[PDB]
Amino acid sequence: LKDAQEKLELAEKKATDAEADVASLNRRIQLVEEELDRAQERLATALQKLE
Amino acid sequence: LKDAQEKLELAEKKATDAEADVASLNRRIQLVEEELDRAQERLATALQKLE
Amino acid sequence: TTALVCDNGSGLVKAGFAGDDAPRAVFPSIVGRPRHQGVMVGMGQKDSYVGDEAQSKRGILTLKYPIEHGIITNWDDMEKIWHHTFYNELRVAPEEHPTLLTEAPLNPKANREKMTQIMFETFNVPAMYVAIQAVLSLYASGRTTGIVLDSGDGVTHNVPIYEGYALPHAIMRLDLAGRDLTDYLMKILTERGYSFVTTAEREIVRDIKEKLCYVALDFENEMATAASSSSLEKSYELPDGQVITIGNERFRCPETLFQPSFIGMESAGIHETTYNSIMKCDIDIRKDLYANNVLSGGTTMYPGIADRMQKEITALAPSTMKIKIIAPPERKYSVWIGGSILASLSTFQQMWISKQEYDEAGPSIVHRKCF
Amino acid sequence: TTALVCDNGSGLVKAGFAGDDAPRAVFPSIVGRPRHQGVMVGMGQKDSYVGDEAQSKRGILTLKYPIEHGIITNWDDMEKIWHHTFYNELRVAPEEHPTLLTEAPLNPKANREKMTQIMFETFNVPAMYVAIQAVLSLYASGRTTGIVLDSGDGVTHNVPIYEGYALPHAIMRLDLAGRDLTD
Ligand SMILES: Nc1ncnc2c1ncn2[C@@H]1O[C@H](COP(=O)(O)OP(=O)(O)O)[C@@H](O)[C@H]1O
Ligand SMILES: Nc1ncnc2c1ncn2[C@@H]1O[C@H](COP(=O)(O)OP(=O)(O)O)[C@@H](O)[C@H]1O
Ligand SMILES: [Mg+2]
Ligand SMILES: [Mg+2]
Repeated sequence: LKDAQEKLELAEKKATDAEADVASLNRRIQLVEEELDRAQERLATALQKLE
Repeated sequence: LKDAQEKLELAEKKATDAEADVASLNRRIQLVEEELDRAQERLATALQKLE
Repeated sequence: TTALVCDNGSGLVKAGFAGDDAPRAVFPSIVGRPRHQGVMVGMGQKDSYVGDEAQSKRGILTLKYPIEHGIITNWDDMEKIWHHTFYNELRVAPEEHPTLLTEAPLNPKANREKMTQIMFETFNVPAMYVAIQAVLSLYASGRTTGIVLDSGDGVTHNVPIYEGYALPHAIMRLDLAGRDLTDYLMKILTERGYSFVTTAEREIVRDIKEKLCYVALDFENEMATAASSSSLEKSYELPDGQVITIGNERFRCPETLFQPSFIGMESAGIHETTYNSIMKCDIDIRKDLYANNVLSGGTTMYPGIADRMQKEITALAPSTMKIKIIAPPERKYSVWIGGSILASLSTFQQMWISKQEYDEAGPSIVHRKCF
Repeated sequence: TTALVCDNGSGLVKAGFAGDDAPRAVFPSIVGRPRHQGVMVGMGQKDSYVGDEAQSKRGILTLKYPIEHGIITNWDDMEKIWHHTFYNELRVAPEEHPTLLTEAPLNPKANREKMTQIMFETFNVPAMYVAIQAVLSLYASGRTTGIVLDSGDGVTHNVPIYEGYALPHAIMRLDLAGRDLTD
């Protein structure tokens, strides 16, 4: 159907936009993982200085 | 119709795939943000101890 | 047996069996009698189309919601809606299933008592229980603390909870919600020439609001940008053609949430009633409430609200606290998912209001220990 | 076996096995019932959080000290505090350990008698002994003479001692202490 055709096209475009946000969330995940590792290391050094 | 049928099915599968991806990535971003914040609280504890 | 987790709401009735992920049947709660005369004989014309059937014949009906602001104003229509929900959308007789309705905070008692009396006398359920719409939305997030802002379509209420102990003195209920935003959008569309008046065209304006409107991160900058460029004007095709172009009406309709002075309401926006609700709490649980602010309800689905609200609260709150806004993708059905989880618990299985208890104390049993 | 050196105090309960340098578990002596209603089901909400647990959930509790000025005003809460101290902070059953409580000078007799009756009937210790809080503080300094001013949180008392012979007619007990300074 023509309207179902437009709807399916719009939904697939919405899927692709969700995939663009999937990319952005992947970037957030990776950078925050770097942050997690850096925090582990910095906390270790801070506790050592405390000792 | 058959053309519309295939279009509809493919768009629906793509939409569901994108939704699942973005949802799981949202869960991941939640987890990594939790990592960051809890590490920050450790940082504050260490700062207080050292001072 | 299984429990029926119904959720009356105001605008969309969501129902389904306990223990699933999503409601089985979701349909608008409108009952519309026909208004014209009708000349074809034997067409099988009914006297009232309810639910999703009246969203297809809305061209010749006069749709009227039976729930105005949380409270129920037309009990016969609400009974009709419930009867439809049980028999045609779920096809399970209520004689063999417990029910778990939901109710907004700070609602009139008579509404709740009449609800339980109907459920026990007309539909004759085995046992029913009424729960506050915000505790369920907190269940669904898997938390146990946090302050939940459940901006539905009828009424926006903001219930803070800590460690499972609700704070009854800090509930801030505000009556601005999706319906007032629909009316305000329908009122500002007239500035371009489009006039929607009929109660059927309110549905078209609602669709425009859902598909196009978004919440601006900064209001003045957006007002200045939309007045110079034309990168915002998005067009939309009415149910008959004649596309329309929405300019700066896009972010002015949902801005009413943060400035209720637009529709003449005195109170402060949803960005400041949350901070006030927090400040009424004790001084030692404010950090946890700051960090676990939860959004729910349909109207909180505007694209870009989870950032505007965080910016506003960060402006209001002390600079040291961390402000985090939980906005799950399944926001619309959050209350119902929480209701399913609560009904599926074993510890909760003895809190239902059993029918013999109602027979002994009357409808006023709901205010008693079985809350 | 080893002896349990408990020290009720008023504000911080300090306990630990005899022969060490520092108390094993130090935690405020407060018992706080929740005061709001509570809507989450199955959260596992207890009826009274004692000790250091009620200093973390204090946002929704009503903390109340069971010891006002040296004397004990609420015996059920004090029994709860002792039970917590024995079973969760030290994890040693009292059936196999002597106890050494401490008591301020010039306190009511009934307080001390009730304390010993509880320790012998409820917890069923093998043997308990009550000592004046100032003589111990003189022990710790390694002296044998001297006048000790033990300004606790409940009550400030000033016991002079010479050559091991305490002077009972020169004890000056004053009820100003840390709690009044907080107020
Ligand atoms: N995707 C969306 N974007 C913007 N607004 C929406 C969206 N979906 C629903 N709404 C608004 O929310 C309302 C539905 O809210 P809902 O949560 O169903 O209310 P209730 O609490 O009564 O169930 C609708 O009237 C509509 O105005
Ligand atoms: N570092 C400190 N500086 C000032 N006052 C303190 C300090 N530590 C404890 N206090 C005060 O002393 C009280 C604790 O006294 P404590 O010796 O534990 O009493 P008790 O004799 O009952 O054990 C606390 O209530 C607090 O008011
Ligand atoms: Mg709702
Ligand atoms: Mg002392």
